[PDB]
Amino acid sequence: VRHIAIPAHRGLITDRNGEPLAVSTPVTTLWANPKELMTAKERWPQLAAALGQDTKLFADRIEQNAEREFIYLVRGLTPEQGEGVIALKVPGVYSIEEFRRFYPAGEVVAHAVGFTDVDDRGREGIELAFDEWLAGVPGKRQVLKQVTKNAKPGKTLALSIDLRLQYLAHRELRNALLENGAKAGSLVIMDVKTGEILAMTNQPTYNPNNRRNLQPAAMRNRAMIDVFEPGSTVKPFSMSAALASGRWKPSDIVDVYPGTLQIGRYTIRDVSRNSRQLDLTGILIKSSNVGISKIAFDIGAESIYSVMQQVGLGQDTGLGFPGERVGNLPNHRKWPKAETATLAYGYGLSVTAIQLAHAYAALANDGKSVPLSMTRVDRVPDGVQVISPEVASTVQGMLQQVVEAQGGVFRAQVPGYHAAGKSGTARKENAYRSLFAGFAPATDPRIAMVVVIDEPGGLVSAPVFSKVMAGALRLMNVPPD
Repeated sequence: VRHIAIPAHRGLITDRNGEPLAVSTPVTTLWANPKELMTAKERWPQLAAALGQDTKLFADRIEQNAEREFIYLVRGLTPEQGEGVIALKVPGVYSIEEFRRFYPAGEVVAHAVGFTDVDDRGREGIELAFDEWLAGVPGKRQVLKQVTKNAKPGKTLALSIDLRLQYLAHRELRNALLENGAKAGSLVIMDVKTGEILAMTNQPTYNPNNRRNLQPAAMRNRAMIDVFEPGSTVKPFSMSAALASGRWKPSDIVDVYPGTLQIGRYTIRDVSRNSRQLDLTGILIKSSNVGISKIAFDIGAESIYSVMQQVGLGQDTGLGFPGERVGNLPNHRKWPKAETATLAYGYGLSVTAIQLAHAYAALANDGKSVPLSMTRVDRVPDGVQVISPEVASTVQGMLQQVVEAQGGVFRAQVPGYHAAGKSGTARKENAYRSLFAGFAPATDPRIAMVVVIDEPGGLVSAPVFSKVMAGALRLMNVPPD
């Protein structure tokens, strides 16, 4: 008396609307006891041909494994072509009825969903992260040579992803990469109220249904793994600290002439050096490093560091995904002028696109952080007031200006709505990405979005934000403001 395991039916993964994303398909896997196959050697050429395997290679295998009384032959034939071997009716041949995964949306949602190994086990994305929920429990059968235990099936998992926004994201980031001859990219879309990831796309992608001759670059979940210095896209957090210090208001002026600022041996340089007096909105529109450095010297790094930590920058996302990088929000006891400045204009830390989008979500959600979710959120968690509604509101208005105002990013305007956001030029020898981070509608935000384009500056990312946001808001029947 022995025991064979009854494979469990892996739980169905859907998008937030119940569109199937990963499905357990019936297949049949064929084993054999050589000892018994040794008695029908005249059948081998027919068996081999019907397993695709070559005649002499096939007979080599069985002959050497003659001593053994178990080996697989082939895993994962269709049940229909699989019966075609049992239709040969050959002694020594018995069949296991297995499942394997189909991914109906294929490459569109490859990274978010991931895929299973040969054993039907999670290897990437959600498939790994929710392996235990999805796998269920093998059953157990006594083989003589009854059923000890029923197999319990994995449970259905409804992702936060909206496949319509995913299709849109995937298409538009694809277009943009070829339009800009760029190597790679990420686009994250978040529900600012619920912390739901509505879309996550990386280029290059792959077909999880056909992982033959798969490049490791294609498999990289960039949105969750690539870390970079966010540059100007974290200046709104530096400004949130400035406006919470009690020492700054939006109409305050900073003199950024002559576009450089000596701090001892170090020289802070602005990307454009055609300014003297700028208001706090101007500092953002111009992305003046001198502007934001001077404010930071006045309020202290501690206050900036604290806002940045509270919106999740360089923090664990709690998403439990396989390769997730955390980045680095570095701390000091004493913040010298150099480190204070570089933190404030966003070279003093490294983050993932998902972290940036989460931070933008907090700001867009009138300053309330909500934990990230890759699963459909039915009951919104309370989440944390990390920036005051009033400050959040002011910084929203300032970022709407960055998009609208003359001098501003006109290519990020969303036809129909008022959008808010900030471009930046990231640094991963010095690899450079174009970033755009923002939300809409500006006056009543619903959606936060980050666009990353590797080696296409940040006017590159902006038009993508434009077209993807327009679509996402319409698909969500958000009323034009």
